[PDB]
Amino acid sequence: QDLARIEQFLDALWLEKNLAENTLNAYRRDLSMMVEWLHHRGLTLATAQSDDLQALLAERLSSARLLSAVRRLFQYLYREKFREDDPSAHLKDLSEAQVERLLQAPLIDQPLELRDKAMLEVLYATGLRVSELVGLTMSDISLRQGVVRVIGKGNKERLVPLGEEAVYWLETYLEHGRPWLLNGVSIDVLFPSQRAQQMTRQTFWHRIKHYAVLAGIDSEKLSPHVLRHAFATHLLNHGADLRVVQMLLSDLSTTQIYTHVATERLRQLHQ
Repeated sequence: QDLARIEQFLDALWLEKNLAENTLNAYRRDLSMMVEWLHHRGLTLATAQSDDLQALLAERLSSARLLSAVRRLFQYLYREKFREDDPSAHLKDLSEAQVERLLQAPLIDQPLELRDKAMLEVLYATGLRVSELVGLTMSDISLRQGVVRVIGKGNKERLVPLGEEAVYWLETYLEHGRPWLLNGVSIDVLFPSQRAQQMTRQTFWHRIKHYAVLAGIDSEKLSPHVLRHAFATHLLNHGADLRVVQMLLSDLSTTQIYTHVATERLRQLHQ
């Protein structure tokens, strides 16, 4: 479980078009010695303390690079809510109602905003990151299967079920939004800009602030992780399809919540 928690971190690290497979593998390395180390001491990703981390680092020494993987990972589990605190520091801002307003902000008769609605209902259901939503092509989607195909670090391709509501929005967007954004310009991009090009993480986070702002959320203080954790929690506390993933799941982590959700959904799909 903890070693998977490092693959999930590197994955999310690799998502932000950041670092390098080098610096990534230097992190896999450093963190895997670190969980070896910790597990040997009884400890776990969940319980290792700052003192435990201060020891490790002292156990010889590159201390810089090791400190870097440990601080990033430990900022990441804190951001994911995997743990309530960041043990490496020294070495949940959103209401249900604001999540409801934000998703209700986008004016679904303008093609642009119904793109933005569709992308938001995909974010809310699948747990994908903005980064993953933006490069999705017309080839990555199957509404009749109810799934979208996500590329990852490797050419790790997986299928994440969308659920009924996202399929619906995506449907309504393929009819009333996308086509009006393209005006017959062909692009494989599933969610193009209004000038029919690939949009980015940053160009869509602008749209998120504009929806956030209308929902009375502090726009300049919203972060991807508190959004992603507020969606996961709302979805979990409200979603239709995932009846008893609430009765089989506690101190919920973003990625653990969406992992469960994806497992129950793919289960229903293969049935």
